[PDB]
Amino acid sequence: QFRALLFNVQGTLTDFRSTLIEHGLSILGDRVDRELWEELVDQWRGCYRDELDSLVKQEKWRSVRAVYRDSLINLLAKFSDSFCATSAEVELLTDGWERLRSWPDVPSGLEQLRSKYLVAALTNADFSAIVNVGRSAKLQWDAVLSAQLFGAYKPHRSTYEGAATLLGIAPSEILMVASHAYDLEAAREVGAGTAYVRRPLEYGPTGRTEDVPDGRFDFLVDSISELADQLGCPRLG
Amino acid sequence: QFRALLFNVQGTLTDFRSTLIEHGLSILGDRVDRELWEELVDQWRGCYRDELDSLVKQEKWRSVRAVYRDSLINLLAKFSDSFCATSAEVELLTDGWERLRSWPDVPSGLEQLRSKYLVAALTNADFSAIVNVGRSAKLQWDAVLSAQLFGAYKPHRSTYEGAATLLGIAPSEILMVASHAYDLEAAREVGAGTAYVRRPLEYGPTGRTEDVPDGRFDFLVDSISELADQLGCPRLG
Repeated sequence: QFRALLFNVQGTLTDFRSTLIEHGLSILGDRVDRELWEELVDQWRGCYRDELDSLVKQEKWRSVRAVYRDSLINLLAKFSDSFCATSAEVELLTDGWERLRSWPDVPSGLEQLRSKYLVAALTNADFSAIVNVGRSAKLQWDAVLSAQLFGAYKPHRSTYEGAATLLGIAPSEILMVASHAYDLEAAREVGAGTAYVRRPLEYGPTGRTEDVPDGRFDFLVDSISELADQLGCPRLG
Repeated sequence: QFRALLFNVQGTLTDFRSTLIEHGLSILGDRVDRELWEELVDQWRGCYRDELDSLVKQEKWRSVRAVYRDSLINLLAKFSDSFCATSAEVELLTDGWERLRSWPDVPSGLEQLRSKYLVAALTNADFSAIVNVGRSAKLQWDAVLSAQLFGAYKPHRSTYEGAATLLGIAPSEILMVASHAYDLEAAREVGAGTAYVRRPLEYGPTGRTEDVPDGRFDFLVDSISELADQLGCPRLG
Protein backbone atom coordinates (compact mmCIF):
# COMPACT_ATOMS: atom_id res chain seq x y z
CA GLN A 1 0.00 0.00 0.00
CA PHE A 2 2.63 2.54 1.05
CA ARG A 3 6.14 3.27 -0.17
CA ALA A 4 7.03 6.07 2.25
CA LEU A 5 6.03 7.53 5.59
CA LEU A 6 6.16 11.32 5.93
CA PHE A 7 6.43 12.70 9.48
CA ASN A 8 5.34 15.72 11.44
CA VAL A 9 8.36 16.13 13.76
CA GLN A 10 7.79 18.72 16.50
CA GLY A 11 5.52 17.13 19.10
CA THR A 12 4.78 14.04 17.00
CA LEU A 13 8.31 12.71 17.44
CA THR A 14 9.80 15.17 19.93
CA ASP A 15 8.96 16.27 23.46
CA PHE A 16 9.50 19.95 22.78
CA ARG A 17 7.94 21.02 26.07
CA SER A 18 10.36 19.09 28.29
CA THR A 19 13.25 20.13 26.04
CA LEU A 20 12.52 23.85 26.23
CA ILE A 21 11.74 23.75 29.96
CA GLU A 22 15.07 22.16 30.86
CA HIS A 23 16.97 24.15 28.22
CA GLY A 24 15.66 27.46 29.52
CA LEU A 25 16.29 26.60 33.16
CA SER A 26 19.86 25.63 32.24
CA ILE A 27 20.48 29.04 30.64
CA LEU A 28 18.53 31.31 33.01
CA GLY A 29 19.47 29.57 36.26
CA ASP A 30 18.12 30.94 39.51
CA ARG A 31 16.62 34.06 37.96
CA VAL A 32 13.34 32.29 37.09
CA ASP A 33 11.21 29.71 38.89
CA ARG A 34 10.40 26.48 37.06
CA GLU A 35 6.63 27.06 37.26
CA LEU A 36 7.06 30.50 35.70
CA TRP A 37 9.37 29.33 32.93
CA GLU A 38 6.96 26.48 32.16
CA GLU A 39 4.20 29.05 31.63
CA LEU A 40 6.35 31.02 29.19
CA VAL A 41 7.20 27.84 27.25
CA ASP A 42 3.51 27.00 26.90
CA GLN A 43 2.73 30.52 25.68
CA TRP A 44 5.76 30.33 23.36
CA ARG A 45 4.40 27.23 21.63
CA GLY A 46 1.06 29.02 21.37
CA CYS A 47 2.65 32.10 19.80
CA TYR A 48 4.38 29.88 17.26
CA ARG A 49 1.09 28.24 16.28
CA ASP A 50 -0.70 31.61 16.10
CA GLU A 51 1.96 33.06 13.81
CA LEU A 52 2.08 30.07 11.46
CA ASP A 53 -1.74 30.15 11.31
CA SER A 54 -1.55 33.83 10.34
CA LEU A 55 1.18 33.29 7.73
CA VAL A 56 -0.64 30.32 6.18
CA LYS A 57 -3.75 32.48 5.74
CA GLN A 58 -1.59 35.16 4.06
CA GLU A 59 0.18 32.53 1.92
CA LYS A 60 3.54 33.72 3.27
CA TRP A 61 6.64 31.97 4.61
CA ARG A 62 9.39 33.22 6.87
CA SER A 63 12.21 31.66 8.87
CA VAL A 64 10.79 29.62 11.73
CA ARG A 65 13.85 30.41 13.82
CA ALA A 66 12.77 34.04 13.41
CA VAL A 67 9.21 33.12 14.40
CA TYR A 68 10.51 31.57 17.62
CA ARG A 69 12.92 34.46 18.25
CA ASP A 70 10.32 37.18 17.67
CA SER A 71 7.74 35.48 19.88
CA LEU A 72 10.32 34.99 22.64
CA ILE A 73 11.22 38.70 22.57
CA ASN A 74 7.53 39.54 22.91
CA LEU A 75 7.09 37.13 25.82
CA LEU A 76 10.21 38.39 27.59
CA ALA A 77 8.67 41.87 27.49
CA LYS A 78 5.42 40.46 28.90
CA PHE A 79 7.29 38.74 31.75
CA SER A 80 9.78 41.60 32.24
CA ASP A 81 8.72 42.38 35.82
CA SER A 82 9.72 38.81 36.78
CA PHE A 83 13.00 38.16 34.94
CA CYS A 84 15.17 39.36 32.06
CA ALA A 85 17.46 37.96 29.40
CA THR A 86 20.32 39.44 27.37
CA SER A 87 20.38 39.50 23.58
CA ALA A 88 22.91 36.66 23.66
CA GLU A 89 20.61 34.64 25.89
CA VAL A 90 17.70 35.26 23.49
CA GLU A 91 19.73 33.43 20.82
CA LEU A 92 20.74 30.61 23.19
CA LEU A 93 17.12 30.15 24.30
CA THR A 94 15.86 30.15 20.71
CA ASP A 95 18.42 27.40 19.97
CA GLY A 96 16.40 25.11 22.26
CA TRP A 97 13.93 24.47 19.44
CA GLU A 98 16.83 22.94 17.45
CA ARG A 99 17.85 20.62 20.34
CA LEU A 100 14.55 18.75 20.75
CA ARG A 101 14.66 15.31 22.37
CA SER A 102 12.57 12.46 21.01
CA TRP A 103 9.89 10.46 22.77
CA PRO A 104 11.43 7.15 23.89
CA ASP A 105 9.70 5.05 21.18
CA VAL A 106 10.90 7.14 18.28
CA PRO A 107 14.49 6.12 17.33
CA SER A 108 13.73 2.40 17.39
CA GLY A 109 10.32 2.95 15.78
CA LEU A 110 11.89 4.76 12.82
CA GLU A 111 14.52 2.06 12.47
CA GLN A 112 11.85 -0.66 12.50
CA LEU A 113 9.90 1.14 9.76
CA ARG A 114 12.87 1.40 7.42
CA SER A 115 12.98 -2.36 6.71
CA LYS A 116 9.86 -1.88 4.55
CA TYR A 117 9.38 1.88 3.97
CA LEU A 118 11.22 5.05 3.14
CA VAL A 119 10.93 7.51 6.04
CA ALA A 120 11.16 11.26 5.63
CA ALA A 121 10.59 14.36 7.70
CA LEU A 122 8.14 16.99 6.47
CA THR A 123 8.50 19.76 9.04
CA ASN A 124 7.56 23.42 9.23
CA ALA A 125 10.90 24.09 10.97
CA ASP A 126 13.72 25.49 8.89
CA PHE A 127 15.95 23.00 7.10
CA SER A 128 18.91 23.75 9.39
CA ALA A 129 16.80 23.24 12.51
CA ILE A 130 15.50 19.82 11.49
CA VAL A 131 19.03 18.67 10.57
CA ASN A 132 20.13 19.70 14.07
CA VAL A 133 17.11 18.01 15.65
CA GLY A 134 18.09 14.79 13.90
CA ARG A 135 21.15 14.70 16.14
CA SER A 136 19.48 15.73 19.41
CA ALA A 137 16.45 13.49 18.88
CA LYS A 138 18.40 10.60 17.31
CA LEU A 139 16.40 10.59 14.07
CA GLN A 140 17.73 8.84 10.95
CA TRP A 141 15.89 9.60 7.72
CA ASP A 142 15.94 8.77 4.07
CA ALA A 143 15.15 12.41 3.32
CA VAL A 144 14.63 15.68 5.18
CA LEU A 145 11.99 18.11 3.89
CA SER A 146 11.11 21.54 5.26
CA ALA A 147 8.53 24.22 4.60
CA GLN A 148 11.58 26.31 3.64
CA LEU A 149 11.99 24.19 0.49
CA PHE A 150 8.46 25.06 -0.66
CA GLY A 151 8.01 28.61 0.62
CA ALA A 152 4.82 27.48 2.36
CA TYR A 153 3.88 25.87 5.67
CA LYS A 154 1.77 22.83 6.23
CA PRO A 155 -1.24 22.60 5.81
CA HIS A 156 -0.73 24.25 2.39
CA ARG A 157 -1.25 21.57 -0.25
CA SER A 158 2.00 22.52 -2.03
CA THR A 159 4.04 21.04 0.86
CA TYR A 160 2.52 17.55 0.58
CA GLU A 161 2.45 17.74 -3.23
CA GLY A 162 6.05 18.90 -3.37
CA ALA A 163 7.13 16.16 -0.99
CA ALA A 164 5.41 13.60 -3.24
CA THR A 165 6.98 14.89 -6.45
CA LEU A 166 10.45 15.22 -4.89
CA LEU A 167 10.26 11.66 -3.58
CA GLY A 168 8.83 10.40 -6.87
CA ILE A 169 5.92 8.70 -5.09
CA ALA A 170 2.18 8.96 -5.57
CA PRO A 171 0.36 10.61 -2.63
CA SER A 172 -1.81 7.49 -2.20
CA GLU A 173 1.44 5.60 -1.51
CA ILE A 174 2.51 8.05 1.20
CA LEU A 175 1.41 7.63 4.82
CA MET A 176 1.35 10.94 6.71
CA VAL A 177 2.17 10.54 10.42
CA ALA A 178 1.30 13.20 13.01
CA SER A 179 0.04 13.91 16.55
CA HIS A 180 -1.97 16.79 15.02
CA ALA A 181 -5.20 16.24 13.13
CA TYR A 182 -4.88 19.41 11.00
CA ASP A 183 -1.79 17.94 9.31
CA LEU A 184 -3.40 14.57 8.60
CA GLU A 185 -6.60 16.14 7.24
CA ALA A 186 -4.57 18.28 4.84
CA ALA A 187 -2.40 15.37 3.69
CA ARG A 188 -5.55 13.31 3.10
CA GLU A 189 -6.90 16.00 0.75
CA VAL A 190 -3.80 15.51 -1.46
CA GLY A 191 -4.37 11.73 -1.40
CA ALA A 192 -2.11 10.49 1.43
CA GLY A 193 -2.91 7.90 4.04
CA THR A 194 -3.18 9.08 7.64
CA ALA A 195 -1.69 7.82 10.92
CA TYR A 196 -2.43 9.62 14.19
CA VAL A 197 0.00 9.20 17.09
CA ARG A 198 -1.40 9.98 20.54
CA ARG A 199 1.02 12.11 22.59
CA PRO A 200 -0.82 12.69 25.89
CA LEU A 201 2.14 14.56 27.43
CA GLU A 202 2.84 16.79 24.42
CA TYR A 203 1.52 19.83 26.31
CA GLY A 204 2.55 18.64 29.77
CA PRO A 205 1.14 16.46 32.55
CA THR A 206 -1.84 18.79 33.05
CA GLY A 207 -1.89 19.57 29.33
CA ARG A 208 -4.60 19.51 26.68
CA THR A 209 -4.51 16.93 23.90
CA GLU A 210 -6.90 16.28 21.01
CA ASP A 211 -9.54 13.56 21.13
CA VAL A 212 -9.38 11.35 18.04
CA PRO A 213 -11.74 8.36 17.67
CA ASP A 214 -10.97 5.08 15.97
CA GLY A 215 -11.90 5.30 12.30
CA ARG A 216 -11.18 8.99 11.74
CA PHE A 217 -7.73 8.17 10.30
CA ASP A 218 -6.23 5.04 8.79
CA PHE A 219 -4.15 4.31 11.90
CA LEU A 220 -4.43 5.44 15.52
CA VAL A 221 -1.47 4.45 17.70
CA ASP A 222 0.40 5.36 20.90
CA SER A 223 3.93 4.87 19.53
CA ILE A 224 5.91 4.64 16.32
CA SER A 225 6.82 1.01 17.09
CA GLU A 226 3.11 0.20 17.29
CA LEU A 227 2.57 1.79 13.87
CA ALA A 228 5.46 -0.26 12.50
CA ASP A 229 3.89 -3.46 13.89
CA GLN A 230 0.57 -2.58 12.28
CA LEU A 231 2.34 -2.02 8.95
CA GLY A 232 3.90 -5.50 9.09
CA CYS A 233 7.45 -4.39 9.86
CA PRO A 234 9.45 -7.13 11.59
CA ARG A 235 10.66 -6.33 15.09
CA LEU A 236 14.21 -5.32 15.91
CA GLY A 237 16.53 -7.74 17.70
CA GLN B 1 37.41 23.93 11.08
CA PHE B 2 34.44 22.16 9.47
CA ARG B 3 30.88 21.57 10.59
CA ALA B 4 29.65 19.56 7.60
CA LEU B 5 30.92 17.46 4.71
CA LEU B 6 29.05 17.77 1.41
CA PHE B 7 29.44 14.85 -1.03
CA ASN B 8 29.50 14.26 -4.74
CA VAL B 9 27.75 10.84 -4.89
CA GLN B 10 27.90 9.24 -8.35
CA GLY B 11 31.42 7.89 -8.82
CA THR B 12 32.78 9.51 -5.65
CA LEU B 13 30.82 7.15 -3.42
CA THR B 14 29.33 4.72 -5.92
CA ASP B 15 30.71 2.32 -8.51
CA PHE B 16 28.21 3.27 -11.18
CA ARG B 17 30.09 1.43 -13.92
CA SER B 18 29.95 -1.99 -12.25
CA THR B 19 26.34 -1.34 -11.23
CA LEU B 20 25.13 -0.50 -14.73
CA ILE B 21 27.14 -3.30 -16.36
CA GLU B 22 25.64 -6.00 -14.15
CA HIS B 23 22.19 -4.36 -14.14
CA GLY B 24 22.04 -4.24 -17.93
CA LEU B 25 23.30 -7.79 -18.37
CA SER B 26 20.63 -8.95 -15.90
CA ILE B 27 17.87 -7.32 -17.96
CA LEU B 28 19.13 -7.97 -21.50
CA GLY B 29 20.43 -11.50 -20.93
CA ASP B 30 21.98 -13.36 -23.83
CA ARG B 31 21.05 -10.75 -26.43
CA VAL B 32 24.21 -8.68 -25.78
CA ASP B 33 27.81 -9.60 -25.04
CA ARG B 34 29.40 -8.19 -21.89
CA GLU B 35 32.16 -6.39 -23.82
CA LEU B 36 29.54 -4.68 -25.99
CA TRP B 37 27.30 -3.69 -23.10
CA GLU B 38 30.35 -2.31 -21.25
CA GLU B 39 31.05 -0.05 -24.22
CA LEU B 40 27.49 1.29 -24.19
CA VAL B 41 27.70 1.97 -20.44
CA ASP B 42 30.91 3.96 -20.93
CA GLN B 43 29.33 6.00 -23.73
CA TRP B 44 26.19 6.42 -21.58
CA ARG B 45 28.18 8.03 -18.77
CA GLY B 46 29.84 10.23 -21.40
CA CYS B 47 26.48 11.30 -22.84
CA TYR B 48 25.30 12.22 -19.36
CA ARG B 49 28.36 14.40 -18.77
CA ASP B 50 28.04 16.03 -22.21
CA GLU B 51 24.38 16.91 -21.61
CA LEU B 52 24.93 18.33 -18.12
CA ASP B 53 27.84 20.37 -19.51
CA SER B 54 25.51 21.73 -22.20
CA LEU B 55 22.69 22.50 -19.75
CA VAL B 56 25.05 24.21 -17.29
CA LYS B 57 26.26 26.50 -20.08
CA GLN B 58 22.62 27.32 -20.94
CA GLU B 59 21.76 27.80 -17.23
CA LYS B 60 19.01 25.19 -17.56
CA TRP B 61 17.92 22.20 -15.46
CA ARG B 62 15.94 19.12 -16.40
CA SER B 63 15.22 15.76 -14.82
CA VAL B 64 18.39 13.68 -14.70
CA ARG B 65 16.33 10.52 -15.07
CA ALA B 66 15.23 12.03 -18.38
CA VAL B 67 18.86 12.80 -19.27
CA TYR B 68 19.76 9.15 -18.71
CA ARG B 69 16.65 7.91 -20.54
CA ASP B 70 17.14 10.17 -23.57
CA SER B 71 20.81 9.28 -23.91
CA LEU B 72 20.02 5.56 -23.61
CA ILE B 73 17.44 5.81 -26.42
CA ASN B 74 20.05 7.51 -28.60
CA LEU B 75 22.65 4.84 -27.83
CA LEU B 76 20.20 2.00 -28.45
CA ALA B 77 19.65 3.45 -31.92
CA LYS B 78 23.42 3.63 -32.44
CA PHE B 79 23.83 -0.03 -31.40
CA SER B 80 20.62 -1.19 -33.11
CA ASP B 81 22.36 -3.57 -35.53
CA SER B 82 23.70 -5.50 -32.51
CA PHE B 83 20.77 -5.68 -30.07
CA CYS B 84 17.43 -4.10 -29.20
CA ALA B 85 15.35 -3.22 -26.16
CA THR B 86 11.63 -2.67 -25.60
CA SER B 87 10.18 0.53 -24.18
CA ALA B 88 9.63 -1.28 -20.88
CA GLU B 89 13.26 -2.38 -20.85
CA VAL B 90 14.38 1.22 -21.51
CA GLU B 91 12.72 2.15 -18.20
CA LEU B 92 14.19 -0.84 -16.34
CA LEU B 93 17.67 -0.07 -17.69
CA THR B 94 17.37 3.61 -16.76
CA ASP B 95 16.45 2.49 -13.22
CA GLY B 96 20.01 1.16 -12.88
CA TRP B 97 21.25 4.68 -12.15
CA GLU B 98 19.02 4.66 -9.03
CA ARG B 99 20.41 1.30 -7.81
CA LEU B 100 24.09 2.27 -7.56
CA ARG B 101 26.30 0.25 -5.22
CA SER B 102 28.88 1.95 -3.04
CA TRP B 103 32.62 1.45 -2.97
CA PRO B 104 33.46 -0.85 -0.03
CA ASP B 105 34.89 1.96 2.17
CA VAL B 106 31.85 4.19 1.94
CA PRO B 107 29.20 3.03 4.46
CA SER B 108 31.67 2.73 7.32
CA GLY B 109 33.50 5.89 6.24
CA LEU B 110 30.29 7.93 6.41
CA GLU B 111 29.43 6.45 9.79
CA GLN B 112 32.90 7.29 11.12
CA LEU B 113 32.56 10.90 9.94
CA ARG B 114 29.24 11.45 11.69
CA SER B 115 30.76 11.36 15.20
CA LYS B 116 32.21 14.83 14.49
CA TYR B 117 30.51 16.21 11.35
CA LEU B 118 27.18 16.54 9.63
CA VAL B 119 27.23 14.64 6.32
CA ALA B 120 25.04 15.53 3.38
CA ALA B 121 24.69 14.59 -0.26
CA LEU B 122 24.86 17.30 -2.90
CA THR B 123 24.13 15.41 -6.11
CA ASN B 124 23.12 16.35 -9.64
CA ALA B 125 20.78 13.32 -9.66
CA ASP B 126 17.10 13.93 -9.04
CA PHE B 127 15.94 13.91 -5.43
CA SER B 128 14.06 10.61 -5.88
CA ALA B 129 17.11 8.92 -7.41
CA ILE B 130 19.46 9.85 -4.58
CA VAL B 131 16.92 8.68 -1.97
CA ASN B 132 16.80 5.33 -3.79
CA VAL B 133 20.60 5.21 -4.05
CA GLY B 134 20.80 5.65 -0.29
CA ARG B 135 19.24 2.21 0.03
CA SER B 136 21.22 0.44 -2.70
CA ALA B 137 24.54 2.01 -1.69
CA LYS B 138 23.87 1.88 2.07
CA LEU B 139 24.29 5.62 2.61
CA GLN B 140 22.98 7.32 5.77
CA TRP B 141 22.88 11.10 5.70
CA ASP B 142 21.94 14.04 7.82
CA ALA B 143 20.48 15.69 4.73
CA VAL B 144 19.93 14.93 1.05
CA LEU B 145 20.34 17.76 -1.48
CA SER B 146 19.82 17.63 -5.23
CA ALA B 147 20.28 19.94 -8.19
CA GLN B 148 16.49 19.59 -8.50
CA LEU B 149 16.08 21.71 -5.34
CA PHE B 150 18.02 24.59 -6.92
CA GLY B 151 17.07 24.33 -10.58
CA ALA B 152 20.77 24.25 -11.44
CA TYR B 153 23.51 21.63 -11.68
CA LYS B 154 26.89 21.68 -10.08
CA PRO B 155 29.22 23.49 -10.81
CA HIS B 156 26.77 26.43 -10.71
CA ARG B 157 27.56 28.47 -7.61
CA SER B 158 23.88 28.53 -6.56
CA THR B 159 24.05 24.81 -5.67
CA TYR B 160 26.89 25.20 -3.15
CA GLU B 161 25.47 28.50 -1.87
CA GLY B 162 22.00 27.03 -1.50
CA ALA B 163 23.38 24.00 0.30
CA ALA B 164 25.20 26.32 2.71
CA THR B 165 22.16 28.50 3.42
CA LEU B 166 19.82 25.49 3.79
CA LEU B 167 22.22 23.87 6.24
CA GLY B 168 22.78 27.16 8.07
CA ILE B 169 26.57 26.81 7.77
CA ALA B 170 29.22 29.11 6.39
CA PRO B 171 30.89 27.81 3.20
CA SER B 172 34.31 27.99 4.90
CA GLU B 173 32.94 25.46 7.42
CA ILE B 174 31.85 23.04 4.68
CA LEU B 175 34.24 20.44 3.26
CA MET B 176 33.32 19.43 -0.30
CA VAL B 177 34.21 15.80 -1.09
CA ALA B 178 34.50 14.50 -4.66
CA SER B 179 36.43 12.24 -7.08
CA HIS B 180 36.02 15.03 -9.67
CA ALA B 181 38.16 18.15 -9.63
CA TYR B 182 35.56 20.35 -11.41
CA ASP B 183 33.24 20.00 -8.39
CA LEU B 184 35.94 20.82 -5.84
CA GLU B 185 37.18 23.84 -7.80
CA ALA B 186 33.65 25.23 -7.97
CA ALA B 187 32.98 24.64 -4.27
CA ARG B 188 36.27 26.34 -3.43
CA GLU B 189 35.15 29.48 -5.30
CA VAL B 190 32.15 29.73 -2.91
CA GLY B 191 34.50 29.31 0.07
CA ALA B 192 34.36 25.57 0.85
CA GLY B 193 37.22 23.30 1.76
CA THR B 194 38.15 20.57 -0.71
CA ALA B 195 38.79 16.83 -0.37
CA TYR B 196 39.65 14.73 -3.42
CA VAL B 197 38.99 10.98 -3.30
CA ARG B 198 40.95 8.89 -5.79
CA ARG B 199 38.73 6.30 -7.51
CA PRO B 200 41.08 4.52 -9.93
CA LEU B 201 38.37 2.06 -11.04
CA GLU B 202 35.62 4.65 -11.53
CA TYR B 203 35.83 4.22 -15.32
CA GLY B 204 36.86 0.56 -15.26
CA PRO B 205 40.06 -1.48 -14.99
CA THR B 206 41.43 -0.01 -18.24
CA GLY B 207 39.75 3.31 -17.49
CA ARG B 208 40.96 6.90 -17.40
CA THR B 209 41.16 8.78 -14.11
CA GLU B 210 42.32 12.30 -13.31
CA ASP B 211 45.81 13.05 -12.00
CA VAL B 212 45.66 15.22 -8.87
CA PRO B 213 48.88 16.20 -7.04
CA ASP B 214 49.29 16.69 -3.33
CA GLY B 215 48.59 20.32 -2.44
CA ARG B 216 45.98 21.06 -5.10
CA PHE B 217 43.15 20.43 -2.61
CA ASP B 218 42.98 20.43 1.18
CA PHE B 219 42.83 16.62 1.35
CA LEU B 220 43.80 13.88 -1.10
CA VAL B 221 42.74 10.38 -0.03
CA ASP B 222 41.97 6.89 -1.35
CA SER B 223 38.93 6.21 0.86
CA ILE B 224 36.33 7.91 3.01
CA SER B 225 37.70 6.18 6.12
CA GLU B 226 41.10 7.72 5.40
CA LEU B 227 39.50 11.16 5.16
CA ALA B 228 37.75 10.54 8.48
CA ASP B 229 41.08 9.59 10.09
CA GLN B 230 42.68 12.76 8.76
CA LEU B 231 39.80 14.81 10.21
CA GLY B 232 40.36 13.31 13.68
CA CYS B 233 37.28 11.08 13.72
CA PRO B 234 37.69 8.14 16.11
CA ARG B 235 37.61 4.71 14.52
CA LEU B 236 34.60 2.41 14.63
CA GLY B 237 34.62 -0.67 16.83
